Amino acid sequence: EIDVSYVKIEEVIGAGEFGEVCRGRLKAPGKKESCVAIKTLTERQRREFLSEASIMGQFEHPNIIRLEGVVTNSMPVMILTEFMENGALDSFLRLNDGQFTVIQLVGMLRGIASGMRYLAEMSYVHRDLAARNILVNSNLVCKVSDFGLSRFLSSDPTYTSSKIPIRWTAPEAIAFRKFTSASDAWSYGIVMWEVMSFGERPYWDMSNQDVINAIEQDYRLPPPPDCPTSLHQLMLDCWQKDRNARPRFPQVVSALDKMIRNPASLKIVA
Repeated sequence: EIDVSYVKIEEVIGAGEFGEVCRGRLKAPGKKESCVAIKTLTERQRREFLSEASIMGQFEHPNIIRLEGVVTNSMPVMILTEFMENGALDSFLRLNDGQFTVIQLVGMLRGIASGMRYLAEMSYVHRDLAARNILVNSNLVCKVSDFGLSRFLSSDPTYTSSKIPIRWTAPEAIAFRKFTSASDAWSYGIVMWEVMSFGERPYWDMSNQDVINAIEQDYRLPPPPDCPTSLHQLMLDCWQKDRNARPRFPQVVSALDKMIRNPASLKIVA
């Protein structure tokens, strides 16, 4: 797809599954030089690495990381995507602790929910939705990234797994490997708490076993400081023990839109 002569690699920005993640340049003829993220690279791992580019290529949405192309016929094999100037959402919010308003954070979560509404519509289950896997650009637009664990799902559509993020995963997905859009809805609830608390670790320093024990006790994360009750209530809906009681991603987008429509409901805090 992309010839190496147009690619230039810069500093390492992250550590992927199959290798490094770098910042860089893409100067294709007939277009200006653009900022890109370069993902670099077992024979089965080559199929799994290129499968992520195969998935990304099928997507077209403002809240899903855009693929620029791939370096196929050359070495090293590289996947090129749009560059996200501010990187991971959790680390960005920890660094800018208390530097954004409620409506800005709601815009971020509304973006994530639209991207996730798109993924469910395309019959895909993410299974790795966390703030660290959400990327931020210069204009503060949030996009779903890392489709490595993403799987293609009539009746009750479930993906049953054989590397599970415990504190971001629904009970029935940990306990019975049952992955559905409802288990992604649970993950989104956690992302909402991570966003409203400016990158606080879900369940603090609690070990993974303490987290599994807390969820069985019916304990749910409290509203982060200055978090509107309506946003915490929406988190509690995502965290319903019964996967079927959780809201669907179009219902999540509409609940957030109602809060944007009436900014006085966000002023209500506990």
